Amino acid sequence: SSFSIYPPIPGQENSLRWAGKKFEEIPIAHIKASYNNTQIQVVSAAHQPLAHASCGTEGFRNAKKGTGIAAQTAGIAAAAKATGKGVTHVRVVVKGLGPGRLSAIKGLTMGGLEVISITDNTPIPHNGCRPRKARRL
Amino acid sequence: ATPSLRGRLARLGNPRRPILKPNKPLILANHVGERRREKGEATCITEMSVMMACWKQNEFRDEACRKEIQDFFDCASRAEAARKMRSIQENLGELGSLPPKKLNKLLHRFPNKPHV
Amino acid sequence: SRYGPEYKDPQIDKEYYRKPLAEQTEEEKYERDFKKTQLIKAAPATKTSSVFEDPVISKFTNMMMKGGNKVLARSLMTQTLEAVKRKQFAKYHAASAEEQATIERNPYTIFHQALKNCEPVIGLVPILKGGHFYQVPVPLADRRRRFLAMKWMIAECREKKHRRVLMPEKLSQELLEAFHNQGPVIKRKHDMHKMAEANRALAHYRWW
Amino acid sequence: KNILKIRRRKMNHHKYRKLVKRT
Amino acid sequence: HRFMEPYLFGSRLGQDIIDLEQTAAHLQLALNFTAHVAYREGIILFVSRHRQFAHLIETTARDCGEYAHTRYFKGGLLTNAPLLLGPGVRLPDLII
Amino acid sequence: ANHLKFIARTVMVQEGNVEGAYRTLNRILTMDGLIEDIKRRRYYEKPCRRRQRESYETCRRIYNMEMARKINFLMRKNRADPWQGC
Amino acid sequence: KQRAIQWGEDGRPFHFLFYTGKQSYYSLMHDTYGKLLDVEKHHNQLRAKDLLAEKTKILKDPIGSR
RNA sequence: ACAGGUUUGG
RNA sequence: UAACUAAGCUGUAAAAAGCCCUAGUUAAAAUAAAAUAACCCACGAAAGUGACUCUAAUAAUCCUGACACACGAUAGCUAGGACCCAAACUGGGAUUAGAUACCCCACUAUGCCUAGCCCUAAACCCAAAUAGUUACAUAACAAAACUAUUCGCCAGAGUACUACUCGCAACUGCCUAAAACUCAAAGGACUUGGCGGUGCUUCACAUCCACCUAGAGGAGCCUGUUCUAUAAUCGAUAAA
RNA sequence: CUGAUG
Ligand SMILES: [Mg+2]
Ligand SMILES: [Mg+2]
Ligand SMILES: [Mg+2]
Ligand SMILES: [Mg+2]
Ligand SMILES: [Mg+2]
Ligand SMILES: [Mg+2]
Ligand SMILES: [Mg+2]
Ligand SMILES: [Mg+2]
Ligand SMILES: [Mg+2]
Ligand SMILES: [Mg+2]
Ligand SMILES: [Mg+2]
Ligand SMILES: [Mg+2]
Ligand SMILES: [Mg+2]
Ligand SMILES: [Mg+2]
Ligand SMILES: [Mg+2]
Ligand SMILES: [Mg+2]
Ligand SMILES: [Mg+2]
Ligand SMILES: [Mg+2]
Ligand SMILES: [Mg+2]
Ligand SMILES: [Mg+2]
Ligand SMILES: [Mg+2]
Ligand SMILES: [Mg+2]
Ligand SMILES: [Mg+2]
Ligand SMILES: [Mg+2]
Ligand SMILES: [Mg+2]
Ligand SMILES: [Mg+2]
Ligand SMILES: [Mg+2]
Ligand SMILES: [Mg+2]
Ligand SMILES: [Mg+2]
Repeated sequence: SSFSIYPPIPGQENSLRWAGKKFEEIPIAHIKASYNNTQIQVVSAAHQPLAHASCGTEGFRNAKKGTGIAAQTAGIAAAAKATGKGVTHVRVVVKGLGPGRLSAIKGLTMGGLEVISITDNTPIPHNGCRPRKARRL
Repeated sequence: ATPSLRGRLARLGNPRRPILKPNKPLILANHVGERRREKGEATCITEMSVMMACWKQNEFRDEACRKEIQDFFDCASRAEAARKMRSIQENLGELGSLPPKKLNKLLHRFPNKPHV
Repeated sequence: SRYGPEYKDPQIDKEYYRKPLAEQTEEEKYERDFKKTQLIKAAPATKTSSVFEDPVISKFTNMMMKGGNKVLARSLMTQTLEAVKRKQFAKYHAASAEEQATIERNPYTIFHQALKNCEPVIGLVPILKGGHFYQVPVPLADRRRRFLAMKWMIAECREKKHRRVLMPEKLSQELLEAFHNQGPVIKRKHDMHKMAEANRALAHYRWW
Repeated sequence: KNILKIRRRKMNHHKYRKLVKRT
Repeated sequence: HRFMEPYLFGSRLGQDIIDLEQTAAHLQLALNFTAHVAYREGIILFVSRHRQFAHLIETTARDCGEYAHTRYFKGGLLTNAPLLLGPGVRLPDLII
Repeated sequence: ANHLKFIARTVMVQEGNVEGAYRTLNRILTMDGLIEDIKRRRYYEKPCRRRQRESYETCRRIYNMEMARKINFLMRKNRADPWQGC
Repeated sequence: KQRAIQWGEDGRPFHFLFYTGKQSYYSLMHDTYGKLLDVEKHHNQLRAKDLLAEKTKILKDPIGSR
């Protein structure tokens, strides 16, 4: 049982299949987890969006969509709208450190989606644009 | 390893600018800080999952599947016994970790000597 | 509080002493229990060495008793057992020879089986985390489960009956329903199990 | 401590600046 | 300790070595001063706080007829003696 | 952006285990220092505070390392006292 | 009543642990430790000579001795 | 200057 | 800036305001800045400097030494250019009795480059430079106590980083810098209480929760209070 | 979350 946590780079001759497809054909699920909202959007391998569901579109409100239950419901709805189009496996791309980070991830499994690759793509500026000032002066 | 300390503080013999600005004098105290309510994790989660699987599959009845009901109780009893026996075994022994109540008495036997 | 720390619990079982030679491991502790000059508390007025009484029946009568009127709860339990026995005898005499080999008539057995059927498995504990209370599913002890199973039945027979229906008459039907697992106590137990299964995702919040 | 005299000089300089702005 | 440089002979790879010549000279002087006190009926108290030979020191003091002290040394023992020991006591004439 | 996709900060699950893979990915970022870096870059800090934070962290690390070293050096003397009652 | 005379007319204390604060308690501790060392050496000699003629007198359950 | 009084809970 | 998807996005402890030419993904110049390495301590006289490469280059066969000469962070000024992002000011939305503040949104000067000024900092390592010592020696704390040659300062505190002068591309400025008057104090460290709307730990066997029993808040009555009403008691009137 | 004075 030789299992490597490294992703199956297309440059190699590895044979890893999910539902008959290769790792390059598996759809993507972008989960932008901000500090006040968690958006989930499902796109195909050709960068074509399939399903879109956010904590705001789930019927929540200002402080209600910041909790983890809102991200879990958003993930359930996204998984439902994705399975409505016939998808099996997905690659989760997490963006931003928010409270609904793991909730939106487990929401897809609770709504019926198989998570195979969790990629953390968080924007880390190499001292680029100057961010806002500090609070509690 | 331990980071270097030469040429860090502000002294008369140091010709460069001091690098480290200590809030308090870097003297090793004779008593460690008390651990902020060392906690533990739950138990028998995997045994409860396979137990509730019977309820979700057979429509919430215990007469259908039984071993998933007995192993759960066995895990609960073993956890209840380990919560009471280890709470004394680990406080009597010192193989692994130890509370600060003993670290303080261990350090006071061989304290630091700031003077002389 | 009048019993100091040196007072231990009594031992009412006569058979525990009627065979002291048949074993050595039990003799080893019984030969020192008195040689240590250990003081023993007084035998309770509700518990005796009678072979027809049961600690489960005693606990249920104590939980049913309101205030301090003990004879009222005793008579209620007697009437309940009598009604159960007579209804089972009626069902036995109104059945055929095939159902006679399956229908039981033991009131103690029916009561204990009903309690075992109504005994829950896992409960819910409110844990405060992040300023909110979450109902974490937690395994309960045997005494906790039995106490909940008895209290649910007692509360249902107290509040969910009619003024014309008596407590023994209502409990005689509740026990027969709990024996066949078709009663509101089993319904409440299944509701508890469903609410625990719906919250099992919060099991990582428990610390014991 | 020394913040007494520091704040004293601060208040004096602030009053001087306000006087300059007024006149 | 800084006051051991004149009483040390050298250092063999970190471990210091004591000069046994001066050791024996000081030991001769110490034993002479100890014998004279015991001859002149002097109270000799072996004070030594070390939990390895506390039994040996007490046995030596018992066999010598002199007094020993290897337990927790109290604060006002020798100073506040008229309150710790008794009304009027006789302090040890020699401490070892 | 210009680098290849699904290579940097990627963890492959095994047998559909999601929680363990997420904990592994999180430990990766904590050991690499990205979690604290993002939590610090959320709001801009001035160099007057940056130097102070660096000095504080250096002193804290030095003190913790010295305490751990002395604890590991004195752990031998934790055994039962063989000279009790002397 | 109070404590008896500790030192004679010459001033020399009678007991050998008078300068310890508890000339009775510390003497008892010393005698107990001496008997313990003697018993330890006796048991070691017995183990070396392959002789086990003693028993464990610690279980005082039927006696009730505290 | 052979000095003393005077700040402060001290 | 273009293409697909959705009616929502940002926003706080909670909201509102703002934007719905909005939001996510795929691509995308110009400008600003330069993650980890850094637990490193080097360079430079100091301020200062750590995204990469190239050219030039970092004085004194080496004492101290100005009011002379030359530099001198951010902030400010002038002219030209740039403007992603942050933001003085300003306009709104919260909270407060009030908030022209801390909280949220938009936006400007400004932060960015060249040329020319202004020459200020807790410019603090509050410890001057040059060659050394561990001798005597703890006011307190702090970075232990000191030698020989020097440079520049120090005469109670407030008045006072003030006015009057001189000089300065500076003109609400900078350097130098008093006096009248008021008081017998003004100051640094320390010891102990008190306090803290800054912290950490501890347990309560009717106690906080996990939990058990019986009660008040629903009806009437009694009784005691706070109120209206009279010429018509009073005290108590948070745990207590 | 906020709460002024003696
Ligand atoms: Mg400090
Ligand atoms: Mg401290
Ligand atoms: Mg003034
Ligand atoms: Mg004073
Ligand atoms: Mg609005
Ligand atoms: Mg542009
Ligand atoms: Mg950079
Ligand atoms: Mg230098
Ligand atoms: Mg040079
Ligand atoms: Mg020169
Ligand atoms: Mg602009
Ligand atoms: Mg902006
Ligand atoms: Mg405004
Ligand atoms: Mg500028
Ligand atoms: Mg400048
Ligand atoms: Mg500076
Ligand atoms: Mg200065
Ligand atoms: Mg002192
Ligand atoms: Mg000079
Ligand atoms: Mg003056
Ligand atoms: Mg100035
Ligand atoms: Mg001026
Ligand atoms: Mg209570
Ligand atoms: Mg009543
Ligand atoms: Mg009422
Ligand atoms: Mg009333
Ligand atoms: Mg009254
Ligand atoms: Mg009154
Ligand atoms: Mg009064």
